[PDB]
Amino acid sequence: KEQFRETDVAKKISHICFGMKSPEEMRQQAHIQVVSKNLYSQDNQHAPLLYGVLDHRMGTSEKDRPCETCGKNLADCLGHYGYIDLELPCFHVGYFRAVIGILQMICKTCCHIMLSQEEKKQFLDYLKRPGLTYLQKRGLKKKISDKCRKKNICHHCGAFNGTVKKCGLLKIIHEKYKTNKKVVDPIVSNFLQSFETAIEHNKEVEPLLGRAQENLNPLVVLNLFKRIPAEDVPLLLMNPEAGKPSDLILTRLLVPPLCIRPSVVSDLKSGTNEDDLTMKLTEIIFLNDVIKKHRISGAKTQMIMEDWDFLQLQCALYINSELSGIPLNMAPKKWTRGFVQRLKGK
Amino acid sequence: DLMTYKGEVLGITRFGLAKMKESVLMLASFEKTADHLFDAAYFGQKDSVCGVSECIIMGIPMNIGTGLFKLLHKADRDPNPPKRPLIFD
Amino acid sequence: TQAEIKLCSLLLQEHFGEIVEKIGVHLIRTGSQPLRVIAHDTGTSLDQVKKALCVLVQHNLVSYQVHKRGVVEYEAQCSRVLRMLRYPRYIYTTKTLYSDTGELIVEELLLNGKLTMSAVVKKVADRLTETMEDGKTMDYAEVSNTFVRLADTHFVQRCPSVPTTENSDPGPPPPAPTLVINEKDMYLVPKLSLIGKGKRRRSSPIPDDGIYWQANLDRFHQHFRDQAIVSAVANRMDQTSSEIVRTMLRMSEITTSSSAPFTQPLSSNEIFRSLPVGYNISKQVLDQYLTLLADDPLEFVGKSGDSGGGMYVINLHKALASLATATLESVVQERFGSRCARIFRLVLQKKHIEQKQVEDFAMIPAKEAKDMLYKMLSENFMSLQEIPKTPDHAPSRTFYLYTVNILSAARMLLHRCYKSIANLIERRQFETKENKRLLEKSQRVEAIIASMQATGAEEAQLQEIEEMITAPERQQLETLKRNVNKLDASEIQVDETIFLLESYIECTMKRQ
Amino acid sequence: TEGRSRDGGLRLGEMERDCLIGYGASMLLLERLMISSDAFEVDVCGQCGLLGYSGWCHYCKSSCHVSSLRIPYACKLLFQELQSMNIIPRLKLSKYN
Amino acid sequence: LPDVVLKPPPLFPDTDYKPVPLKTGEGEEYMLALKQELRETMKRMPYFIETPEERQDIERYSKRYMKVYKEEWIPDWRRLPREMMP
Amino acid sequence: FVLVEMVDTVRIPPWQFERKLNDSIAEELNKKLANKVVYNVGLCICLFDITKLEDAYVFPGDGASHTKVHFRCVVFHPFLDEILIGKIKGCSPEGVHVSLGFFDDILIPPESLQQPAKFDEAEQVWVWEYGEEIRFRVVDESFVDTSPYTLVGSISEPGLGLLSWW
Amino acid sequence: RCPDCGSTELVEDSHYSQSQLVCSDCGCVVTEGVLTTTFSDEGNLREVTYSRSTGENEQVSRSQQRGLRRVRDLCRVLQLPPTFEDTAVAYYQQAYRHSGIRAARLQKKEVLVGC
Amino acid sequence: RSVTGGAWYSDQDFESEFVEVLNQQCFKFLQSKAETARESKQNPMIQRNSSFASSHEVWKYICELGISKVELSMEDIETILNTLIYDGKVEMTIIAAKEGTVGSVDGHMKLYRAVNPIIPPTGLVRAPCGLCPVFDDCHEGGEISPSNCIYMTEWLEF
Ligand code: SF4
Ligand SMILES: [Zn+2]
Ligand SMILES: [Zn+2]
Ligand SMILES: [Zn+2]
Repeated sequence: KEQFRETDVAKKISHICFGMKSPEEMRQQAHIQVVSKNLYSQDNQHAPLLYGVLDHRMGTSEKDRPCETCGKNLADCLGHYGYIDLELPCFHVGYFRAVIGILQMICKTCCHIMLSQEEKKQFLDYLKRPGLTYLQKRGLKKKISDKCRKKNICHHCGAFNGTVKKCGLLKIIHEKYKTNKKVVDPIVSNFLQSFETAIEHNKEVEPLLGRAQENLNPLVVLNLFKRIPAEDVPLLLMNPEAGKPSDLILTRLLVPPLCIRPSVVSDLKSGTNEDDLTMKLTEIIFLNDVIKKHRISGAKTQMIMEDWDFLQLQCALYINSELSGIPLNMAPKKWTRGFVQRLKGK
Repeated sequence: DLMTYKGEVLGITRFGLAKMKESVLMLASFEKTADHLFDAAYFGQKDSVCGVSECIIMGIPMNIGTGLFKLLHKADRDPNPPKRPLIFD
Repeated sequence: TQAEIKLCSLLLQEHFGEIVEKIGVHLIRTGSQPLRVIAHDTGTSLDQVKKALCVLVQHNLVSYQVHKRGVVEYEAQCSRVLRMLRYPRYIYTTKTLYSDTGELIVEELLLNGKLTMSAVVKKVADRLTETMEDGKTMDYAEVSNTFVRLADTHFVQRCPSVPTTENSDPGPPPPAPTLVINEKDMYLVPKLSLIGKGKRRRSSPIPDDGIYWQANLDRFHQHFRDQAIVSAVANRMDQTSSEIVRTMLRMSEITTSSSAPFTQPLSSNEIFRSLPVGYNISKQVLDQYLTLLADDPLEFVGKSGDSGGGMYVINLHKALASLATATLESVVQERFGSRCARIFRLVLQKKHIEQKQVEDFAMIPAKEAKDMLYKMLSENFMSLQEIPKTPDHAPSRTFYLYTVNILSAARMLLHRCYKSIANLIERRQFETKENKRLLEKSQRVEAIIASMQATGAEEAQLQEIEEMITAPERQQLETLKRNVNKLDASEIQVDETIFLLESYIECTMKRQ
Repeated sequence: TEGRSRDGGLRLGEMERDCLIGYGASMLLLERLMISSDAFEVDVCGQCGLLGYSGWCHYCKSSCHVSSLRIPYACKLLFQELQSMNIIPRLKLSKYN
Repeated sequence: LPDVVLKPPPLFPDTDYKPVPLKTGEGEEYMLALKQELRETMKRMPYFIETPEERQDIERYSKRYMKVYKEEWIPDWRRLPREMMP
Repeated sequence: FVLVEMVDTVRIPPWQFERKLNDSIAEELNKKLANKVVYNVGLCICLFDITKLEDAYVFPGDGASHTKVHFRCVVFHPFLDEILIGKIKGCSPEGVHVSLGFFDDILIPPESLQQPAKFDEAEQVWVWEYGEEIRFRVVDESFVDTSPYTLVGSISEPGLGLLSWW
Repeated sequence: RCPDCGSTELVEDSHYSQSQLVCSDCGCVVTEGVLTTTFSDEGNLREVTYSRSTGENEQVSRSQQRGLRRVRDLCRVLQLPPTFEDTAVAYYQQAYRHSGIRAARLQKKEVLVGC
Repeated sequence: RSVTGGAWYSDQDFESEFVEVLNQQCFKFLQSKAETARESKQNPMIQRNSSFASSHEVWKYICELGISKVELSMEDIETILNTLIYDGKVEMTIIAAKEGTVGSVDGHMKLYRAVNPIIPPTGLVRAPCGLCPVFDDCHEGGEISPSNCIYMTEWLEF
């Protein structure tokens, strides 16, 4: 007959469980995929473009037009999330330092946490102590970092690993082929000697033999994070229920409902005041589409890499529009208000 | 007594509040919201809602004051009433 | 290892049950763990934890260790859990190598983990009794001969032995017996003097105690590597050359450890005598074959010296890497195409290369090769160096060199195979579950025949078997069956591919 | 809104809430700062711990663990803003008894 | 200007490449039959922990007529720690 | 039918305080689970008994009473073998539509197993002859709230003989 | 319209700083409450125009930019109000839609600005 | 010719059909010669040698075909056969021929022979999971799932 549904339960919140979503759980959560970079239709009615930002299946911002996904009023509608697919993986500003630390905490080939088995067991025992606090967890991570950065080879692999550092703009560099004043490693000789064809087609490559090290792109670090063993996940201080380390690398973007993004149609003029976040979402869609176009048309590899970096910068600005390490020459636009700006400040 | 209940003299400064208290929301709201929130999420921290600050934030009645005790309506009731017996079993 | 954990959970749920697979998954995810925290975290009773642990350690899927204050911490062997998937291939290779008696021997060892002489010979004789009729009887003599042959071929090895508790620490017993493994008795077969015949299931003290025997899957994997290498050699150069390689590997089967970059030094003179008489060959033809295999760019074999005429050695790591590269090129060709395979092989030969160089060398015009490079880059098969002219390593001011690494691609492909097998098992189990009504229907229509099959089984009910409504439904059943069949076979085929990649992953790793 | 020029009501400064806490008027404080400022109704799935709509859970694709909860609208806005940053808040509900 | 997507990409983009037919021969069919028979043998063997039956309500004599019986194996307790005895 | 151990918190408004708590609880529960199928449970009918009735809390909100109650009520949920006797209220060509007597017209037998004269040619044919009984095959439930049913079950009629009616 | 009586006589009247719609026949309210932007937010948010949104204002070649700048400085030196500048630039942007006009010599563009 | 103009560059544009046709027909010649050598069965070493085709021989075969308007040189056919090598269907075997009909390589001569692929299509390609376009997006309970993955639908349907 009729499916019984309990309207309400007399419950009260006990605690909030913070945690990351996978870009895959992210895609599961979202209702529609945002593909239209442009906002409204060409007709004078200014109809919002379907499957794009400011669609009215995605929450609602105007009193007259209700939510299309949920049949509720502007006030009643809670809002629906959308998802945007990124053709290339992108770093996360909140998790940039985190990925740097993990890459310093695990190797690049064996990928396990890089400490002695006795050190691992001792840290596990100290972590088994009930009720570990936030400050204690930060101290634990710092202790593990200090004891891990003083070695070079993981127990599993034994591959040599140098220091990993941020170079410039959302860029991670690992000097695997360390230059030494002593005898050089055989692996270093193999790596340097194998530039035969590049030197053949470019003499200037040979002077660039040094200062040319392993840079960890978002895609390769995503692949590494996929293959992480579960055993080392607790040693990474990462609660498995909250999220797997692969979730830190962002390859999908949840666009939030129209409840957060206002569209103030200024009746005094022929325009609508719009949030900088919606503009940055439009720019992100444009960047993804133009990356697709350049991949189809076969542009320079360097041009594709610049497109990837500019996408990373766009996502960074969308997350936080106040960064001190952007592309000086590649001037974006002007000052904007990001999510952090909406959060912090008086 | 509050300032020394942990065995060490703890200030009323932001460092002190970070020390004796733990709530993620309060630490984020005090200063540097992005770093604190993202670090807390990275550590996968779970945060209770027993404190008054989050109770106001969460919109739930606080435990201090009138929100401490629970009320019970003295109605005419018979707990565990007589049971109609099944014959088939 | 998330896909590995998912596949292991599926396998353990399929093969042993639910409370066992829960404990196995918890151990895999958590590693070493004492028993009490295992029971608490899994939310299971103490007795169920005991049952899961015993049924797991009996099959050598998990082990235990002793730590400070005599605590017993249990650990899981995820690779060992994946190993049960290759049981059918082990059975097939034993059936091919030796008679079906050895096939049943290894099957019972796999299904029982470890067994004694008496237990295994009794089980094998019993299972061999029904395979035959006319009152003939199996004797323990042939079963014992086959088992000792298998053990001497190192396909069956002894369990770690229980240490003599009376010789060391007599008194308070440790929480665990703390078994130890002894190399010299892994193949020391004890004698069973008694010979008898197994009951044919009419349905109407222990001389071999303390010693248990298990399938040595390391021998199976070494033999499978042998088979793959000789198959590749036969595919490429000649059947006779592959025969020579197989003969020298067989010569080195017992003389070489399972983990060896090179084999023993073998001379062509003893190769000639060790070759079967079926291959009509001469000494000079053997020398020419061996020299040209040494000159084969695949460099499977190597001279390593001129003593004893033509002395030769094989390159285990190099051959495994070549096989892995061949498999990688095959799969990338099948999924992307022939021209992308050309690009992959081209960049394989040229370790560092620019994009226009690839276009010129592969003779692929613009807007076509570059899309393949971008795609095969995005699928994590490919890597870019980003050599800068400064050290800011930042924008359009650095060169990008294509460089493909075998190891990373092999690792990710192994992960992909794991997830694919997980998907196949999920699909087969879902299709089995959604059709369990028809499964029980077919079970009942066959039970009408089987139950009371000779006693009172009138012919006037044989025509009533199709009377049950499954007459069109059998169609569906057949489809399900073939799909099931197909899935299983496909999965088994994919399993072989894994043995390739993992082998490379195992040989490239030394574990210092 | 802000004030008289914008027909806005008065502002409960932090000190006023401090005094209210000192008195311990829990229900009065809750009513003043939630009911009289911004009241909203939300649905939470106990399984997922995530917000839901109209007694339905999209993430869990179910409606067997939904429940009603009164909330400040600012609190819901904060939850959604934190969701945008992929910092997903999972609410662990408990019975009032 | 790339064209605006009016209807999202399908749940399944059709593939130009088709899966290769599987291996054929006596060996493969023996593999399949062996695996399928192994399925039932491991189901019947006592190592297969049967799930506890539930939601059965009342008593009857017919319980004794549809009884399924199977023998129970035992592990070697000298190889097993004594802590795991039932 | 079958009893189910049902546990629920019941909210009683204050204007019924003069009555006994148990009777108001029973009335509200009857109003609350009447003609409402419960997912993976079956079609609830009416309350049978109240086993546990604990303290009646009052909340800082509505101000009414809330009591957590353990009790037992009857539901319809066959055990895949039960014999039913319903009436044919309609018959689609792909499958007849039987309705249990005044109970529910939601049990749909797909006509696929009676004597090999199986066809419903859309002029309302009960059966092809050589107050209708039922062997219930399966049960199924779903969440209808897919937009801001759910108990049908498959029904089979094999060659029972049916000497009373062909 | 009235949901019950059906009367379409809905009138807007200002309450004690509350905008709402009420039916004069049955005094029943059909819609109350209104959402308006605050000055603190209006000062931060940036207005967008149709041209820049659709991508226009970027297809302004060096010649058209020079022309509109000439129009601007010409109307400036004459000391005209901003409305005259707006109308002049609008007329210039309208005249520049012809193919024969844009493809002309500097003298043509200058006399066009003058006209 | 190396940096400007070029046989493949007509109007400074690469001739795709030229290289495709040349590769396919020279592979036809290589496989025909390999088949003739395989059916010769005279001797395994004679088999190996007669299977081989010299660069000058295949170049003359292309010239007698004369399909391409721009006459192809020795190194041009060498690069064509190298592209075939990159396809894995033929292999390169340099022999120590100090002089001969080629006479180009110092003390050696170029021999290309068609050989079978080392391994047929391995596993994971009989199942659509192998590098599926939505493999990364494939999920147990996502919008695309193996339960509703139309790749299984199609493959099992076949
Ligand atoms: S979509 Fe289907 S075929 Fe493709 S990877 Fe996922 S489960 Fe495998
Ligand atoms: Zn909504
Ligand atoms: Zn949920
Ligand atoms: Zn009215």
